[PDB]
Amino acid sequence: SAKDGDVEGPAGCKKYDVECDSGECCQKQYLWYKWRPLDCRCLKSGFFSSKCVCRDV
Amino acid sequence: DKGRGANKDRDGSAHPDQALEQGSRLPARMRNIFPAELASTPLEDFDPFYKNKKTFVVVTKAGDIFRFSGEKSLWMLDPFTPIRRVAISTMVQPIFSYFIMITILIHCIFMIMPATQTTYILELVFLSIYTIEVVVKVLARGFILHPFAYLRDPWNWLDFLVTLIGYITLVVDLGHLYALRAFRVLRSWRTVTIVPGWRTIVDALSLSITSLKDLVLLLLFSLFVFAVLGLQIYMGVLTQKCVKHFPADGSWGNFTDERWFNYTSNSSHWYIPDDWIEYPLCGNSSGAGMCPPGYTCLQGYGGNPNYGYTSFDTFGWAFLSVFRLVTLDYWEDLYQLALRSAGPWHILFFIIVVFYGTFCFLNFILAVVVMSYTHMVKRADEEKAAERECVPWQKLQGAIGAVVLSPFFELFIAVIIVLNITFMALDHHDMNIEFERILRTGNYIFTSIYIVEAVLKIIALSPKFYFKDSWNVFDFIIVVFAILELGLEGVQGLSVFRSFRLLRVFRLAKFWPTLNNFMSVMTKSYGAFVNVMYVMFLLLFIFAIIGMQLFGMNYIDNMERFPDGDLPRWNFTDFLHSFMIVFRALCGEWIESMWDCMLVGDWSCIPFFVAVFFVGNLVILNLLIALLLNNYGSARDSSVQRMWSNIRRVCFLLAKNKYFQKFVTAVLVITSVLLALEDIYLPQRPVLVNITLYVDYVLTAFFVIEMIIMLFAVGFKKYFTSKWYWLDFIVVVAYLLNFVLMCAGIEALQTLRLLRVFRLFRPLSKVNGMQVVTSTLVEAVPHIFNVILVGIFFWLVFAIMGVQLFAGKFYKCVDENSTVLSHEITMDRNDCLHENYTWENSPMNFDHVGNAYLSLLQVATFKGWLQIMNDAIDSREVHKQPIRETNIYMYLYFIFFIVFGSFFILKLFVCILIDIFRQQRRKAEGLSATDSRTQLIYRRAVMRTMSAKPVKRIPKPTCHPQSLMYDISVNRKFEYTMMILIILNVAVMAIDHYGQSMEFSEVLDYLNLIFIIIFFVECVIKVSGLRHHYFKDPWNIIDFLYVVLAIAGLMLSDVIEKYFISPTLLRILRILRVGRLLRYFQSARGMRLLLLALRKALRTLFNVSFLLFVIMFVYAVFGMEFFMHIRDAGAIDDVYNFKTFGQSIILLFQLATSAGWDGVYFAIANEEDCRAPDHELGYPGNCGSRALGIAYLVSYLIITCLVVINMYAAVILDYVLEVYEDSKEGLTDDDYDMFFEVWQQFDPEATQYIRYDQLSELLEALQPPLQVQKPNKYKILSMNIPICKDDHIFYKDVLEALVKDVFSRRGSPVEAGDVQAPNVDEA
Ligand SMILES: *[C@@H]1O[C@H](CO)[C@@H](O[C@@H]2O[C@H](CO)[C@@H](O)[C@H](O)[C@H]2NC(C)=O)[C@H](O)[C@H]1NC(C)=O
Ligand SMILES: *[C@@H]1O[C@H](CO)[C@@H](O[C@@H]2O[C@H](CO)[C@@H](O)[C@H](O)[C@H]2NC(C)=O)[C@H](O)[C@H]1NC(C)=O
Ligand SMILES: *[C@@H]1O[C@H](CO)[C@@H](O)[C@H](O)[C@H]1NC(C)=O
Ligand SMILES: *[C@@H]1O[C@H](CO)[C@@H](O)[C@H](O)[C@H]1NC(C)=O
Ligand SMILES: *[C@@H]1O[C@H](CO)[C@@H](O)[C@H](O)[C@H]1NC(C)=O
Ligand code: NA
Repeated sequence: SAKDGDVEGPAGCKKYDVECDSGECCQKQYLWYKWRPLDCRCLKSGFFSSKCVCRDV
Repeated sequence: DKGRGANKDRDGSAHPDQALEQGSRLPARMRNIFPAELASTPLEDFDPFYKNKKTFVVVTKAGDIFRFSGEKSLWMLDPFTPIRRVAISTMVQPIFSYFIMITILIHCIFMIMPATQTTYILELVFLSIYTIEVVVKVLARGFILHPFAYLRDPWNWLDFLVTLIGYITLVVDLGHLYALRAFRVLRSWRTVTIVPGWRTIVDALSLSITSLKDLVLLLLFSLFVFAVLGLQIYMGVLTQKCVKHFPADGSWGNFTDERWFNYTSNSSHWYIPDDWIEYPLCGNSSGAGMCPPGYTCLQGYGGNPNYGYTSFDTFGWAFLSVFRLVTLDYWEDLYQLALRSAGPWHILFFIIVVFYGTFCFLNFILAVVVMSYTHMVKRADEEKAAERECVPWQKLQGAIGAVVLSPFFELFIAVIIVLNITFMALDHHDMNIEFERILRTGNYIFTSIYIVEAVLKIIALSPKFYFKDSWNVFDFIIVVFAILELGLEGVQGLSVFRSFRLLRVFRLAKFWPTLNNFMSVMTKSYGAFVNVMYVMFLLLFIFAIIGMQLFGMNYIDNMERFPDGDLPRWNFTDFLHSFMIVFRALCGEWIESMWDCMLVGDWSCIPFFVAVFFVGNLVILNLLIALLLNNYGSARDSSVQRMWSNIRRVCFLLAKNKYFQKFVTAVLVITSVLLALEDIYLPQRPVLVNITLYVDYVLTAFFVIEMIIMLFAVGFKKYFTSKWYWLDFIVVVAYLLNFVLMCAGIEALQTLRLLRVFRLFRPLSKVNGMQVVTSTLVEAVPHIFNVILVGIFFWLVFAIMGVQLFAGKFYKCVDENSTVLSHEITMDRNDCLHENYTWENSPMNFDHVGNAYLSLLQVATFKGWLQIMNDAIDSREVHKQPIRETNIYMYLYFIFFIVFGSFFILKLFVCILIDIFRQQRRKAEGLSATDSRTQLIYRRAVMRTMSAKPVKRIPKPTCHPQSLMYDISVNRKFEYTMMILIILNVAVMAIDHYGQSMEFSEVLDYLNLIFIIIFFVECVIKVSGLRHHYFKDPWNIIDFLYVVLAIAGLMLSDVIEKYFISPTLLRILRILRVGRLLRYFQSARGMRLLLLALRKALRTLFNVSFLLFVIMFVYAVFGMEFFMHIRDAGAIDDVYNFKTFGQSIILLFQLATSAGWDGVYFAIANEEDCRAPDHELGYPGNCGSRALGIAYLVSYLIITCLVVINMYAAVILDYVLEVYEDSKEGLTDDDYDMFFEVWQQFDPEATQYIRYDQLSELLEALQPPLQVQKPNKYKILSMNIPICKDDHIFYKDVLEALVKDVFSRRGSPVEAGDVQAPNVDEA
């Protein structure tokens, strides 16, 4: 197994570097040769602006 | 008096003007041989047009008499209105000097742009415009031939030579120089005359350089002495390496002969650890470098460090190394490159050169710059002061105005602004989704509240009273920009408009008044800062164009010499790089830039980087302290009463003794040296562990028995109200709490045992001169607490700005050996982590404002900032690889922080301690605070009269050879001859270089044989003629110690010497003997005035340094308990660490000058890849602590480097002002020494009276300001000098009546009467 793009969790969810609205981000992702758990973070982009995308912990 | 005495004198008799110009005055007069209608002071406006406005120029001469008149030339050419009249009217036009000034500003622009084809064609044009301008002013004046000609003015010597240099370059003349073309930028010095108020800063800059003449000769003397001293004891020492042993096999044949030297000179046999550039030094002394097993420390192989430029091997390179140690840049490298190869006891070389170099002689420079600027502002202020002398609409407005005017709506906006600043500081990188929503939905609430309070404000007050005050027009700009952030919320281009949320931080400036008062001083005298800041960046502009035209093509052509073969980040290759390598040397950091300008070039970098450090740092940055100083300076109870009060009778008598108080002080000192003896070796010293355990039992009973005695003595009310007894009571509680836990099983806390070093401060304040030193530090702590809070405010604006510029951007892809992969391999985190590399973050970053506060501290002290500015220039976006030198204009963020945060906020610390020290030193001498600086001059000159005693001549012996032994031991011919021999004895030590020869070494070995024979006769003469008064002068001891230890070196060869009579101690007594010069120059008035102020400050400068060592003592015993078990990183290694006390003192001394705190921080805060402690196995753990390393280093840096090093500048400043106030107006201390030096030749016995006929002889022998030459007799007839009944007069009656003479001849107004009134009160 372990395809280079894989998800765990419910059917229809946000993968890596895809914008998340506070939930709806996949349970686990196979990227970089491991299973990383994903989460919804808001990263800095400009003066007092931040785009919120799914990023691993 | 004199210059206006030749005003109408030469303009009447020698040569009158040919014109005048002051406020649109365009006449053309003559020298009264063919004149035309100048003036008769009737101030008329009848005949001509320029004569009509000449009345307006003369009405301008009624309020502004002498400020603007343009004094024309002499006639000297018989030009009775030829075509020369056209040039004298062209020259005085206000558009002529506006036109040449604009072409200078345009020609500066085409110097920062790179050279192209059209760059050469404009140099043809600008040299044409500058040469019409040199023809007009010489066809309107003379050349130099008469007075008031062209080359008589110093601005015209600039724009003439720079035009002549442009002739030799442009048109082909001499072909070959090409270095003069760099000097064409000097024409843009005359653009200082465009900013109003320029003459005060330019005159204070010229008055400084004139007044630094006698300091440079005294610095060059002391740099000469320390560079001979460092030549003699460090020659060949920086070449010491670890060399491998010659084998017992191998590629080198077994025979030990000169094949040893073949093997040893081979560079592959010198130890270097892996991925290191330079070879580690080592030494054979005790705490030195310690070569690995299989090796030996040897001299003479390979070079010195730093491309061979750091050495003490010749006199040239020793002078440069002693000079970078006086300067203080990167001195921790030389300090650590010298104690590793020579050993730890050589800190004594570095304590002396830092005490006398940078703590004394570089504060005499500040004291001269402050006096030059204060003298110009005092002139400018008095020159200006002479010049100065509807029915519901009106209904709700009374209701809306009822809440807005009141100070409760003003409180509610003050809470929201404080709450808005908090939400801008909570923004950071990698926020989760709900916490980021709070910061957006709070922005919507803060914006709409600022809108509501700006529409309830124009309705309440008026629409025409809202725009009245300036705070409502700044609040109105905030609500305009906040609309633009919401109207352009998501359209485009909104990065610029959201930057103006930072302006809401400055609305806190209205409410709390500590910051409001600080802003008013900036708005009161602002143009004084604009002149200093424009002169600062213009000098930097001139050294930046000169630098890239002289050193620019070396960096490209000889680029192969650099260690990787690439350019450094700091070079001279274009304009912005040349502006930053020169701005860096303004800030005090010039020698690493000088090392590679000289690697790639020639000797010409050494005058460049010294001259940009001298003008930039030592004059311009001190002229900014002198600016902050002038603006910011302002049963049956009576049966038990007889028993309980006899208890308090005994204890109060016992608490006041001298012997009880010296016993308590002796216990505290001895037990505190016991505390410096727990170190990393105390386990495995079993006898020392038990002594440490028993002293903690004696002191926990000594602290209780003493506390009970002090509690019967002073009572409960006066014990628990003093701050010295809350210090004692915390130590008593902390040693009873240790005694409680130790009985109950628990091991005692080691951080509570160390609290008894604070009990060391109370007897420290009892030392002889410590009361001015410690009273200033107690009076200054509420003042410097307010500079912290205001500085925390202004650094908050640059922290939240720098988080929004740089957060999340200091990540980079990193290889196995912690080297950074370039792009074209990994361009982002996807490519980095696909190939198993590491995507690391910098340890110093701007990720949140807590990290940002710690990076701005590191660029303000200029210690660690080179790495921080490299990350910011490389940073491009969030998940992207940084590219070298791509965001290159982020250097401008750091220039405006360093200007406003380090050149301004940190110098307010020096401003406070100067102001506090003057008024505490006045309080300690019993003087009154309300005495305005003139009455204390006369009080000081009378108190020296009452303390004056005439000294007695040394009794001449009467023996058979000992008459001549006194004759020659006293004459100035013999005492000057033996001073020239001391200068020649030591200048011969300067031609000692490393690896000289055996025959050059024997010529000089014979010359030292001649001087010791000469110095042996000069010792035996002055001991015969002065039999026991020989030992009274301290330089006669050092003469006598040197001759004894030098004769006893030449003989006594069969000694058991094991450094017993070592030649290193002989070399120091040859050189320390030079200091007889410091008491021979007195004809140099400028130096004798500056050694006098030093000598009077030596007592309280020794007290600042002995307070400094106790602060180093307390932190060394705390740092050994915190950081003794720490893994090596950055600066902590096998030599420099916190293991022992003496090794801790090597670090805290370096770190007191802030040198290298960034790499000390990197180790003692390291919490990664370490080992947790294991108590029940015997392991202590190699982990640091981030929270404890910050609260230890930020504590030491502000306690020792911001306030106690700045106490050296305060003490020097106070005495230089008092000694120069004596030489100008009153009487210096060395002037009372010359009275009694002339007095003892009229009574050698000190019979304290002289004959009356001897007094007219006396006053001829005095030198000024006390002398009265011939005919002195009729002035003696006015001093009236009361005579005793033998025609013999007392010495004080002569000296009192000569002090009154000096004050009468020098000051008219209040000088005689106030001096005579003070002499009646003191008698
Ligand atoms: C440190 O000590 C060692 C050993 O005492 C010194 O090494 C000697 O150096 C000389 C050259 O000057 C050699 O000919 C000897 O063979 C060396 N001795 C040994 C035992 O190896 C060394 O010179 C000292 N280094 C100093 C003083 O800097
Ligand atoms: C290093 O990266 C490589 C690919 O760039 C990863 O590839 C594995 O390599 C191991 C051998 O070390 C093979 O047995 C596997 O079949 C490879 N593929 C996978 C999916 O594991 C490797 O995982 C990385 N190194 C480590 C230690 O994880
Ligand atoms: C150093 O030692 C090596 C050992 O093989 C030798 O080849 C080399 O020539 C020596 N000299 C230099 C300058 O490297
Ligand atoms: C001795 O060593 C030097 C360099 O260390 C080398 O140039 C020279 O050839 C050697 N001498 C021999 C190999 O005879
Ligand atoms: C790390 O070790 C050496 C020294 O830089 C180098 O040759 C090697 O390529 C480096 N990188 C690795 C092992 O990935
Ligand atoms: Na430097």
